[PDB]
Amino acid sequence: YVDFKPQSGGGKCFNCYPAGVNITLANFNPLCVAVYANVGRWSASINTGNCPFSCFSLKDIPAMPIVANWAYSKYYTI
Amino acid sequence: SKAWNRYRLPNTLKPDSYRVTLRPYLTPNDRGLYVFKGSSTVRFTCKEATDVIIIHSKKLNYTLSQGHRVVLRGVGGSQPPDIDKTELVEPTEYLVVHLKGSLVKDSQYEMDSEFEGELADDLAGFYRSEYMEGNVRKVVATTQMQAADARKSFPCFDEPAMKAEFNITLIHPKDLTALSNMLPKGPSTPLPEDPNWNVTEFHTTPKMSTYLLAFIVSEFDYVEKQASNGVLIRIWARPSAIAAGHGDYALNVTGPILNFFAGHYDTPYPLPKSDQIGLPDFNAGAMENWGLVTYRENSLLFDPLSSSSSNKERVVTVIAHELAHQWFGNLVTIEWWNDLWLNEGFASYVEYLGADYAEPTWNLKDLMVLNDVYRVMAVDALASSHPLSTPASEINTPAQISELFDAISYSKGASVLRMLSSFLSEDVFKQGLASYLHTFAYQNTIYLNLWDHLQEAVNNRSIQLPTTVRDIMNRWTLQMGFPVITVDTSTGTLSQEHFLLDPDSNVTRPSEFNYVWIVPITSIRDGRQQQDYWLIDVRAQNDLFSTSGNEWVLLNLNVTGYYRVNYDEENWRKIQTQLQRDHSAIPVINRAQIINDAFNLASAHKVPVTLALNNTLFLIEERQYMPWEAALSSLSYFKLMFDRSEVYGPMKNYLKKQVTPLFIHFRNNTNNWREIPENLMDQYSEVNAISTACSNGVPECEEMVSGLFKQWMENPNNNPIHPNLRSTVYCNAIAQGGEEEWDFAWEQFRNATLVNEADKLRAALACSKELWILNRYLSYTLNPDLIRKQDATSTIISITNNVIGQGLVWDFVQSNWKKLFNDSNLIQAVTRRFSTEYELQQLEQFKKDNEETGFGSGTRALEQALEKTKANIKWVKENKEVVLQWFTENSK
Ligand SMILES: *[C@@H]1O[C@H](CO)[C@@H](O[C@@H]2O[C@H](CO)[C@@H](O)[C@H](O)[C@H]2NC(C)=O)[C@H](O)[C@H]1NC(C)=O
Ligand SMILES: *[C@@H]1O[C@H](CO)[C@@H](O[C@@H]2O[C@H](CO)[C@@H](O)[C@H](O)[C@H]2NC(C)=O)[C@H](O)[C@H]1NC(C)=O
Ligand SMILES: *[C@@H]1O[C@H](CO)[C@@H](O)[C@H](O)[C@H]1NC(C)=O
Ligand SMILES: *[C@@H]1O[C@H](CO)[C@@H](O)[C@H](O)[C@H]1NC(C)=O
Ligand SMILES: *[C@@H]1O[C@H](CO)[C@@H](O)[C@H](O)[C@H]1NC(C)=O
Ligand SMILES: *[C@@H]1O[C@H](CO)[C@@H](O)[C@H](O)[C@H]1NC(C)=O
Ligand SMILES: *[C@@H]1O[C@H](CO)[C@@H](O)[C@H](O)[C@H]1NC(C)=O
Ligand SMILES: *[C@@H]1O[C@H](CO)[C@@H](O)[C@H](O)[C@H]1NC(C)=O
Ligand SMILES: [Zn+2]
Repeated sequence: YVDFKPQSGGGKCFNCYPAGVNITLANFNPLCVAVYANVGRWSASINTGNCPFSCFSLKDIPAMPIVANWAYSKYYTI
Repeated sequence: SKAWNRYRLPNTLKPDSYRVTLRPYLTPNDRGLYVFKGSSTVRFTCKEATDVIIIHSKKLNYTLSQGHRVVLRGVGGSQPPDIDKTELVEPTEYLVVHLKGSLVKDSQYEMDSEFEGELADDLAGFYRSEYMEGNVRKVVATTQMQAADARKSFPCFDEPAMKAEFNITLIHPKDLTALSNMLPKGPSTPLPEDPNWNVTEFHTTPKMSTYLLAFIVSEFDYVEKQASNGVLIRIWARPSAIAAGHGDYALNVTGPILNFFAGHYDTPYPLPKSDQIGLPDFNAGAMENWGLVTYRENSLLFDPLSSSSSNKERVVTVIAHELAHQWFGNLVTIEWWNDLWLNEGFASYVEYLGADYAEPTWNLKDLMVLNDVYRVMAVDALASSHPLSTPASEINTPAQISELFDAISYSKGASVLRMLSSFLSEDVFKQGLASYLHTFAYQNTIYLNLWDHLQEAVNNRSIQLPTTVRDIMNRWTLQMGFPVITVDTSTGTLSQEHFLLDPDSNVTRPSEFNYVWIVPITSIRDGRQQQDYWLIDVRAQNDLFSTSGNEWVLLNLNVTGYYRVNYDEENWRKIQTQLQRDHSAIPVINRAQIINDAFNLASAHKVPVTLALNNTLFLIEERQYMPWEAALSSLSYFKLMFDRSEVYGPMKNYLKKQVTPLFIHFRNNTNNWREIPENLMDQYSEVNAISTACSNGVPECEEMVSGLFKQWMENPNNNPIHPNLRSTVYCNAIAQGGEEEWDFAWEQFRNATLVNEADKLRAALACSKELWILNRYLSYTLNPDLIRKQDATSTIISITNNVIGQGLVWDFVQSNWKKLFNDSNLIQAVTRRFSTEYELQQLEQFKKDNEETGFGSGTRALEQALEKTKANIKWVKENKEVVLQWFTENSK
């Protein structure tokens, strides 16, 4: 589950790194075997990294980046 | 004869750098005034011993320090004299520090000041702009320094050749962002004396002119993107606008244009960022402040679902203009305002290179012919015009300076640069400009420096010309006006003369060149381009211009040259025959040329008016935008002269006949107005066809526009009118309707969210045919709670453009002149209908009654209006009957 809001409110940047971030993988403390609406041009997806497919964990393991783009032009990693 | 009573600064002192701290107060004081407080230190070098410090200061109150208005300190061991006294000299806008001794040659000194000024709503200096966010009043602190208002925010040597470095600090509410030319130096920090304020210091600026400084405090939001040349681009606007995406197009075009200009001119943009910011209140279109370019919202923001294609073209062209100034104006700066075209003409030309780059399918460079060449030839055919480069000794006061921000400096500058690029080729031109920019970066230039570097480029490329660049271009730069080239195709003879709309006008400005030009003449024969020619003399002969049999020739292919062309009557007839046979055989731009030239020659009594009118006959089957626009613009004079006379009926009947087939064509091609053409020029052609049909009484047009406006009234939140058509639909629906349509449009205006829509409604509201409604609207134009001050005069002009509003507005100006002045375009617009002895006498009596008050930056304009009025009186007398007969015989 992921949710985020675009920066705004005064002096902030609307097409930069999102203001609010919540990446909550349930059952985490390393666990082993979309809320954000279309707020303007902002969208997001999961992208591949070192693993070939598209034990999970948000902490470093001895990865797959979560990308969030604006108008398919400005991309931001979480 | 006292230095403090002369308008130009002495040459005795020259600044090196400044620090300035400014603190705006965005809430009123006990007196209801918005104020800012500041401090400054200027470091300067004494070039010649003097016992006085003369520095600009405007509407600033000084806080005493160590017993005087300023503190004077030594540098590097210097021991400055004690201060005797200071004075504020209001006419020359100076602070004058009288000293008990003389400064030492080649020594440095520092002067410290502490001051306060009004953050007025006057759009000049450091001022306030206001908008609403819901029910919350938002107040913004912003700047406009050009030409001579930097002195209104802090004391400075406020002349463009007094370049210096600037160290800016802004003290602002802790919740609000401070912006300046440079990026912030570190984080904003709370003010120690009061943590409700933050202190934001900015990095030192490059060496630069005072008129380019900017200080903005707001809670705007922005979007940003690093451009491919590494420059950070930010688009700043009211939070709602940024969130709505109205800055996205500017972000799309700004960086790419900047990189394009840097590459094209082989000259990097040297600053780390270029901010673009849109202000709710701004006098001009924009201002090229180095690092912090300001714009009207209507020149920067754009809404793809409600803004027109014309709005988009304005945005991209204004951005290109302001970015062009980063090279032509900021990096290299005029020595003095007399050479203003070196900034604005280049920017006026180079904008087309940038905009065409951003929108290569629009073919905007072509529009330079209508929007610049023919725009400026109107005023540059007057005896009261002025040279591209005015003598420096004539330009001294702020009024004389602001007078030069006119059609000559912008549009003639651009036209002459277009011509130079054409005969040199653009590649050679830009090589020479790159050399110019490299040599004079961070310095100041006059026109001769430009000629020298262009000559270096010509020599490097072995371009052969009839003489040096200097001798060719001085003819176009140091004397006013332009030639008409008259061709006798029987013999192939050419001659030139200074083109004057009134043969009787009294030319009083001498020219060392005798109003003779060196003219690059291009030409086509029966559609095939011929060899280029150089006209060096008052007259010449060449077989290029001789014809026999059926052949015709035309000069000035694509109107690259800044001159008008006349022909013998036989060649004119051949041209008209070609237009009837197959008008596509003549380049569209040369068709516009044929129309505009013929109409102007007719005004000057060089061709019969019937020849110019005959040149419009083919328009009944012309679908291209440009020739129609040239015709409509030329006929605008006929409308101004005749729309209160018996001629207007027949004139409208003629235009109705000529435009009806085009209107029906667009009705079919657009699927009954459901779509708009893909090509920009076709979109503009459609808009002109609708405007012409409705203005001249085509019943299908009146029905269409009233129906569309009623449908909007029935669904106010679902506007069914394509943005391109809104201006004309609104105007004609209001004209065709009554109080209910007017009140609807007014309420849409007051609640408007996009400035383009507001602009269209505000213009449309002046189209009411009811005098009482126009009077009420006039009363609204003066209330800043109803119409923003930045838009007051524009709206009055819209009213004066209405035939029913002419007398209303002229009487208003006569009745309210003192109040208006104490609290230029208006004179020009209000007087252009004048065609009677009575109106001339009214204008002269107005002049007499207000000579003491003066006319400021409208002085020249009044003289031009008088000249035009006298010409208009004579022209109507000579033509009113013949034109009536022509329209009568051709309207059937
Ligand atoms: C504006 O800021 C610059 C940068 O600090 C100042 O330039 C410095 O001046 C001192 C004093 O002469 C020198 O020791 C430094 O080497 C200079 N630094 C640079 C980078 O030039 C400049 O004096 C400031 N101007 C004012 C009016 O305060
Ligand atoms: C004069 O202007 C015309 C029209 O703007 C130019 O013709 C265009 O040339 C471009 C470049 O090849 C073509 O892509 C267009 O299709 C042409 N337009 C038309 C309507 O055919 C012409 O090249 C210009 N010539 C000069 C010397 O300036
Ligand atoms: C959102 O984030 C907060 C902490 O930032 C957390 O307490 C909450 O559980 C998160 N909600 C979801 C649905 O992930
Ligand atoms: C400056 O002084 C004048 C005259 O004393 C006064 O009217 C004006 O309000 C002052 N301005 C400010 C900003 O205090
Ligand atoms: C002002 O300074 C405070 C100090 O921490 C900071 O929290 C705040 O974000 C600053 N305001 C701006 C607009 O940067
Ligand atoms: C501008 O926006 C359009 C979307 O219509 C996009 O295709 C284009 O790539 C953008 N320009 C740049 C330089 O990214
Ligand atoms: C107008 O021309 C006359 C002579 O033709 C000349 O004396 C006069 O000075 C001119 N007008 C002006 C304003 O100089
Ligand atoms: C063109 O104007 C002439 C008079 O200058 C007139 O005799 C002629 O009829 C006009 N052309 C047409 C097609 O009527
Ligand atoms: Zn400009």
